[PDB]
Amino acid sequence: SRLTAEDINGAWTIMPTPSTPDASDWRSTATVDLEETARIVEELIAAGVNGILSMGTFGECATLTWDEKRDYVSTIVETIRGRVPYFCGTTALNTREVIRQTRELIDIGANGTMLGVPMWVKMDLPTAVQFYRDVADAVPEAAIAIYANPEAFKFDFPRPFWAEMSKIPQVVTAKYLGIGMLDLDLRLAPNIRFLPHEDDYYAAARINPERITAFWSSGAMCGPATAIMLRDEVVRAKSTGDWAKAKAISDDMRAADSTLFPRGDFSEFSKYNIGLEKARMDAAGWLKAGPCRPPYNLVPEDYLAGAQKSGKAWAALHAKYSNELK
Amino acid sequence: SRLTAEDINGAWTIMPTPSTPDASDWRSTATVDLEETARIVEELIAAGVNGILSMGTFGECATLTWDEKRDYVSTIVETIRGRVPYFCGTTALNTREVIRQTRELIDIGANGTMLGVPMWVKMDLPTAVQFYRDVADAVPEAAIAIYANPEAFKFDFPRPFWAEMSKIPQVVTAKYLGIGMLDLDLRLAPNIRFLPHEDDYYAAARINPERITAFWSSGAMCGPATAIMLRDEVVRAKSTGDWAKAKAISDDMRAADSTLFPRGDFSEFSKYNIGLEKARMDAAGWLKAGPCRPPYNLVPEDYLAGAQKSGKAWAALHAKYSNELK
Amino acid sequence: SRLTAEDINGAWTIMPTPSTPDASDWRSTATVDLEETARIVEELIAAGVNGILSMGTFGECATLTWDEKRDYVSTIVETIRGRVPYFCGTTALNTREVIRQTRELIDIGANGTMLGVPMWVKMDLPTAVQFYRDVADAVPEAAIAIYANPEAFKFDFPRPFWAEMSKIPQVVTAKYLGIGMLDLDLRLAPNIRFLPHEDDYYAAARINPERITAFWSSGAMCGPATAIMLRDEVVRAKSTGDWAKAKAISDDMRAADSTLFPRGDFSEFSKYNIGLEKARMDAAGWLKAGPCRPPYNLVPEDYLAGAQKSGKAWAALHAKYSNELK
Amino acid sequence: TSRLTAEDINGAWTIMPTPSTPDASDWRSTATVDLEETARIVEELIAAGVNGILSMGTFGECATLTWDEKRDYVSTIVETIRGRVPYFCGTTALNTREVIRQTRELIDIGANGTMLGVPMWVKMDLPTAVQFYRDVADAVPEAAIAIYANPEAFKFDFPRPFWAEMSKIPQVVTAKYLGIGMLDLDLRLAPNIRFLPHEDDYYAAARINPERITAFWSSGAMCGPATAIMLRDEVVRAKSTGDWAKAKAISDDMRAADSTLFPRGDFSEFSKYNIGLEKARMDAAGWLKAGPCRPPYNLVPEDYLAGAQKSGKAWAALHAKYSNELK
Ligand SMILES: *[C@@H](C[C@@H](O)c1ccccc1O)C(=O)O
Ligand SMILES: *[C@@H](C[C@@H](O)c1ccccc1O)C(=O)O
Ligand SMILES: *[C@@H](C[C@@H](O)c1ccccc1O)C(=O)O
Ligand SMILES: *[C@@H](C[C@@H](O)c1ccccc1O)C(=O)O
Ligand SMILES: O=Cc1ccccc1O
Ligand SMILES: O=Cc1ccccc1O
Ligand SMILES: O=Cc1ccccc1O
Ligand SMILES: O=Cc1ccccc1O
Repeated sequence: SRLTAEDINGAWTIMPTPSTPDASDWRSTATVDLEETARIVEELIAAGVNGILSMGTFGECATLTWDEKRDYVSTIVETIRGRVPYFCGTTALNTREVIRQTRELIDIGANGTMLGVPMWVKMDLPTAVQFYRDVADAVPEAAIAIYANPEAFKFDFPRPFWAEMSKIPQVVTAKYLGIGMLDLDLRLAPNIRFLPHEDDYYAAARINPERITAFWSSGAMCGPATAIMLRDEVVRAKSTGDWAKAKAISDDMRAADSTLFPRGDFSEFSKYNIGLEKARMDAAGWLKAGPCRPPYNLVPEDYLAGAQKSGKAWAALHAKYSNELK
Repeated sequence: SRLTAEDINGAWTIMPTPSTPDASDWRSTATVDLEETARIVEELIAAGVNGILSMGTFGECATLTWDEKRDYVSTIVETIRGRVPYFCGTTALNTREVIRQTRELIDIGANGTMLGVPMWVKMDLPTAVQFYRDVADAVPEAAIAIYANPEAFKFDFPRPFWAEMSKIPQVVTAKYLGIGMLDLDLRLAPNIRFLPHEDDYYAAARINPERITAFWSSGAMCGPATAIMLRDEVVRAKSTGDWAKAKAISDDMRAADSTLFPRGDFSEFSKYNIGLEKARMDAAGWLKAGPCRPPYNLVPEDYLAGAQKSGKAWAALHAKYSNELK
Repeated sequence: SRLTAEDINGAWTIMPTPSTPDASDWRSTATVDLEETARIVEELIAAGVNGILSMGTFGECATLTWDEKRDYVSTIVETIRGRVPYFCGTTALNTREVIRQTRELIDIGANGTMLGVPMWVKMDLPTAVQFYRDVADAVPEAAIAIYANPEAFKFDFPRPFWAEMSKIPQVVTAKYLGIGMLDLDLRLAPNIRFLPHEDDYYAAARINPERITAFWSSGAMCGPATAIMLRDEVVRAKSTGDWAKAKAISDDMRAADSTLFPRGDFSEFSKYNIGLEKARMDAAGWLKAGPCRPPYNLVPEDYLAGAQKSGKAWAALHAKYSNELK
Repeated sequence: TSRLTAEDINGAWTIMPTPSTPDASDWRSTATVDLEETARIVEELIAAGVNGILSMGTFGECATLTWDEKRDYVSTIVETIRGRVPYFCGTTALNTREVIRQTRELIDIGANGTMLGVPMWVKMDLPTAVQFYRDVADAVPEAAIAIYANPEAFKFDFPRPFWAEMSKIPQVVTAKYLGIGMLDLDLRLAPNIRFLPHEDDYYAAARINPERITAFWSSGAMCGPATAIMLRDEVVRAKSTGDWAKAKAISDDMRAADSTLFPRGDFSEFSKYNIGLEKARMDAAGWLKAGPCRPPYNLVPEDYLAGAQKSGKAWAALHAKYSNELK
């Protein structure tokens, strides 16, 4: 009954935490738009998404209050009613707090936690390994998705880390970034379903068609048809050997993303991860992500425009692929 | 009335948060040794310290539970009974949590908060400036000490930031690191008492003897007589023009610190800031800092040994200077 | 007539610059073992290598004198006698010096230059683009291989740079590092043959089997049979669709490389790239790389041991795959 | 002339550019050094009372000059100075043998020393860097050495233990030093070296250690040297009287003049455009003609150039003000 790596296939969409209009103000106390939360979930299920992730960086795990988090997760779990797997996010400044939060949110009904590492003090390899072992020991029923983001969490999630995570049965998946070492990490970590970012799924699926069956998406929050079409066409390509349509969709996605990162730079992107993702979603018009909670509520205008252009581009793909789905 | 920069003078000692023997275990609750806490406070006051700071990096602001912090601050306040100023620490992942914590700990009776910036997402200049404005607006009774540590908080606390902080009345001081730009920062920020690290106090006090009248010390947790002697001798040097004795103390301090940083690297020290400072204090034998709360409870044995040697060296200074004091 | 991208296929092996016994001494003036140079070239040709690169970082382009370089290239050119393509390396501190060297080495009979960028001052995108345009304009008959090493050259060779290089006809190939963005770079640069590192060839050829027909090898300097076997088996996998044997070879290569990098870290490897590669080659016993020219003649002993072990592992692969080719 | 000592290095040490002809950005050009402007600059600096001349670091285009250009430039400087003030050439190169070759030649022409960074294609570690400088000093025992301690250019960060090692090499008499955060300690570790802070840090550094910190390096002097001369003179008087206010005010003026030089206030971004920004500043100040940048470093974003030009104008304004205070 605890999720397994084998159960993780297809399109895994990361949803934001919708905010109320006053959410940028430090005086506000209940800034989660719970009805927009429910609406997003039902829409994602209806689109055919395989699983839902949440409460990473752009999902504002860092900036929600604890009451906000419990209300958000409660609404998601009530809406899903067990139809698709759901991961909350419980990254925090220390092990004991992560355990506390993970227990409560799993109890409310999440299947797992998408989890980075404590980042006030930069972790080394043995520290990070111990940290995930501790969480899995404390909350054995929780599945774990490693949130392998070095910009946010400082630690760089190196090859030997993956070898160690593959020994922890609760660690079933990873929100993975660049795929330069995917070939080796798959070999080191046979028990983990590695999720590339949607734009890299095409390449990664070609490297290892047996293992690479799933990906994570934030572009889906601008309209999920694109990600659904990618998933479907890659399944087809694996069967027929004809990768041309999968390549065409993947190239479209890359172009849609081409203006997102300020000056092409993930490090500059990472300073504005929240505002840029939420602005992109706002601009696409598929969902209302809303204002960013403090302190990350200021984004330079030219960067915002890049994100908004990207949101329009993904909306255009959603309309194109909605028709191709029929 | 709220502490002013003018009132910040002399030796400001940063105390750890003493641990019980089980504190490394994620299963433990109530890991603060509150009696050792009280005993340290009384010893610091008896030594003649001007002010007490706490709950920075090595003070485990990151890894204490909220109940632990409340108990710790309560014990400190009851012990001090208003005789020296006291800063708690309330750095957290977002502005609302910082505000919440700061209000409570000030209400218990701390005079101010030693505060870095939220660090899951790296802050830019306008974000950092607005964050400190927000806290000051929200808790106008709290004095603020800027905890200007780029390794921990990613933000690098640049020149223009200091100019902005000088416009916020609550910002009375800074826990400052390298003094390469202290001359300019002093000009940009006339209203802030900049605290160099104890080892840099000699140089900084010669640069600007009118403004640089105070320093921060962790070495005092290995025996405060060194820091007290430095303070007293600098006051004398500023009056006589004879800096020989102040220089010799300051040079002893740098030597005592020479084995602390792994391979002389601040970045490598920063990965083990908690464990190395605590291990040094344990080794010096002036107080019992105790085990590190999870996750930061693993330190390479070579690095520990440098820390221990530094601890013994500072204990030797304390012995030497205790005799010169009386 | 100048090489084209279409003409670049199979195993492209990077040769060191063999040194005399006294080569680590600044007093020495003629440190290239020209007979070992000739021997290595004929052995690489006999093994069936497709082309030869030289005079990158471990090839000691930085530390050879000009007379040494000319003598080295003269010996290579006269040994090859037009049988396989050959690239010299002409990276230098400024455009004029690069041009002067490129003209003379091409005149002697190299087909092209493996070229990084001037690195005293870190280059930006338009500066780097102009640099390569200037070299191609000055020496129109030289093929260029982009040496895309950010550690050495500071510049990071971003996506827009590849789009620009594809417009320069002389730019036919790239010595490329991590393949995270290879899918996109191939799309942005249709006219370049991108050479992944031998360990990444498997994944890269699976990503794009039409475009990725070639790779670069330094492991071949420990015995080229492994690289020739990889090449041949990838050709067969592309035709049959059965990748298992190519995968086995590739996995073997990565295991042989697993001790090369100090602490698994490319940046720490990059500080000792010369001494580590040359020590690895010396240990494998296929060729005599010899001492490193000053200043890069000092390598920590444990790092050396890692490289020697890698050399032994690669030698063992060469003996294994020698038999499978016979 | 016996080799320079640290004790002989005092006052304002000005770093000169390598003046360029109008066609100097074109890779096709040879002889891009304006040798008459070179001579003129030297005589103007001597007339202003500078204590020593440095050259051929980063903005001095050590990386982008040809060898023939360097020889002509150094020959012109040496015949112009005619022994009146000490002079350092620059011989940083990609390897030890090339450094040695260039250093022997330029010393032989008549420079007193070399301002020397480390080979930077491969990032050096501590023992590698120490042996490099030992090798140069062994090879060219009559050259004084100025350590050019620039981590951005040279990758190596010139750590504390390195300075303890350099202090054992008699040839190493000075350092072009950057931020002063560890100056107090470096002085203690390296008793035999005259550390030169940047002109803007001289005030602070001289107050930290007035016995040891008697000299600084200046690129601002290339915009009009009166400011550097006045700073020098006023710090000498401050050390004697204990009244630092006038020295403080000049220093504060200098920092203000520098406030727009670094793109976004960032040393690392300035470092990408070190040549073009320094040379543009000097061109804007109008005291000398630095001229175009040799390839490849001939492209600078417009916004950044503008900050450099504003800085040049501000330093020209300081020169005019302090020229009047000098009488
Ligand atoms: C995960 C998503 C970010 O880490 C990220 C990474 C790469 C491209 C775009 C985005 O948003 C998260 O924010 O939880
Ligand atoms: C402050 C002290 C550290 O940030 C620090 C910095 C430099 C040397 C030693 C120490 O501990 C804190 O941990 O609160
Ligand atoms: C090219 C090869 C190096 O840049 C390098 C990169 C990665 C792994 C191993 C090696 O040698 C050269 O040194 O010319
Ligand atoms: C030395 C001067 C540069 O490295 C530098 C550093 C800081 C401010 C300004 C300048 O020019 C040189 O370029 O030779
Ligand atoms: O570098 C950032 C990044 C983000 C998502 C996927 C691949 C990447 O390289
Ligand atoms: O570089 C680290 C550092 C830490 C505390 C004080 C001064 C310093 O330079
Ligand atoms: O990024 C460094 C690197 C080095 C060798 C091979 C592949 C790589 O990604
Ligand atoms: O960090 C850059 C820098 C440049 C010149 C002088 C002092 C400095 O800190």
